[PDB]
Amino acid sequence: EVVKGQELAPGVVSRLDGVALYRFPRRVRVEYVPKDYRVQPHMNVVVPEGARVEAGDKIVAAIDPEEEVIAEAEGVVHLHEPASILVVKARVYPFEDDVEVSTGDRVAPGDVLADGGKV
Repeated sequence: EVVKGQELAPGVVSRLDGVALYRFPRRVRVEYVPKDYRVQPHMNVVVPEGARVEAGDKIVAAIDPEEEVIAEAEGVVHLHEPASILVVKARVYPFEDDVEVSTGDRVAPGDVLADGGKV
């Protein structure tokens, strides 16, 4: 949750409020009861932000089935070097169930987005 005029980084500052999603991860740190990987232009993550990993769970995939970020001993997502961060006056609705709404439809306050009738 980024605030208006906040320092997204020591180089640029936001103009509006709302959520500011990040673009590309150049580096991703992990935490074990902690190493760190390095993503490349052709590689991309498949796991959300700040999520715990299992013993063997695919983290950051790529075009090469070899040399990939594989799971380990209880990790945690901690992105570090984003490519860009565009902000949007949108609201965050965390869902853990099923998604009913289609990506490309206008909704109004009240209408159920997902999770049966929670979110």
